[PDB]
Amino acid sequence: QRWLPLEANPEVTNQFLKQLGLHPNWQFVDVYGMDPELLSMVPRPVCAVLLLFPITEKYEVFRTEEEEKIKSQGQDVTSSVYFMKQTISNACGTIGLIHAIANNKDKMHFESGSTLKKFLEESVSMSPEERARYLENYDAIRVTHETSAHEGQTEAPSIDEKVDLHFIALVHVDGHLYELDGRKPFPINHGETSDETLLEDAIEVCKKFMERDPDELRFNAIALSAA
Amino acid sequence: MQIFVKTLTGKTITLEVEPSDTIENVKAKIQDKEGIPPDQQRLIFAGKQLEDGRTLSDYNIQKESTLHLVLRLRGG
Amino acid sequence: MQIFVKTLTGKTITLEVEPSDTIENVKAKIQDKEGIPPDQQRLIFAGKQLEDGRTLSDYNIQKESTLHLVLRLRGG
Repeated sequence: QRWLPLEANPEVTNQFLKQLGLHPNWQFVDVYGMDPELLSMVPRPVCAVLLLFPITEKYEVFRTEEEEKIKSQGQDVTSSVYFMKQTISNACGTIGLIHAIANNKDKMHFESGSTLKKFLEESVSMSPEERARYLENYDAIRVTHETSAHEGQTEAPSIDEKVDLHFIALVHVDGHLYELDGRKPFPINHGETSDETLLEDAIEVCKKFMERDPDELRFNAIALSAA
Repeated sequence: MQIFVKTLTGKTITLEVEPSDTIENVKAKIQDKEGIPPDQQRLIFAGKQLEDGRTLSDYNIQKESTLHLVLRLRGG
Repeated sequence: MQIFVKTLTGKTITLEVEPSDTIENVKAKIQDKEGIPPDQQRLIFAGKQLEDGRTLSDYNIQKESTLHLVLRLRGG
């Protein structure tokens, strides 16, 4: 099962959230820079950051040693983190949004018949592997992702094209910063944070992705911001 | 005249342009330096997103003005 | 035959077409009913963007099918 890759674009993701039945008191906005002057321009509060980044060889090198350290050391993941695995190619755009909404659902307001509300209702007690299979089988989100994949200022690529870019979500749960990447076996704990400094703490994790890959410019960050 | 285009990563691209250059021409100049396809580019000036048909002159973009480049890439 | 074209809102545009009409013809019919220029229209069926130069029968689009209209956002 192979989906089309979503454009990193607030007008795409905001319309996608509206089709999933989310009320628009939160809206994605672009993040233009990482220095505090630019960040102090993103409306507050911010409850999630989605980061598009390139899957390079240098990435997957840091990636494999990050995993093995956590397997030995055994990090801090509260059971109240909502985490789901990625088992559909090119589904990372939807999984990122779900990770963003699901870990903030009390701040979220849903509308009549909201398909995301129903999915979170049914998946609240599933395992991360069970949630991956549930997404595979959930027609309403698959259909909505597909029409949303055709939106944007660029044309959708062909479904067979290799994609070397990936979405992840950064959120605050129980006083810690979690990176949620469905390609990994668990959430990644990045240290302490709060609702009031999530944006700056999230962007510091973004900074590390970029400094590990210094010749790459293919990055995009959008912030889920009160509207 | 010189203008500066800043990326999210913090890189600054210095470009030689003229007031008559359309936004599309600027995007072409960025492709020539960084190999980013122009349809993936979005340019920002003073918090405001620019449109393909207009010129630097239309936006009163001066020499040594700073633009922001956000990349409309697709993630999978 | 009748076909339906759903937009982002969920509004339905109902068109009368023949299977031999090209997608370009369909976009023209949408412009006549809705005022949307063809250059901005993307027509989706079975999750696939249709090419202007082919026909509904090329895509096995039968009577009373539902397509989806996406409006390509302008670059800049």
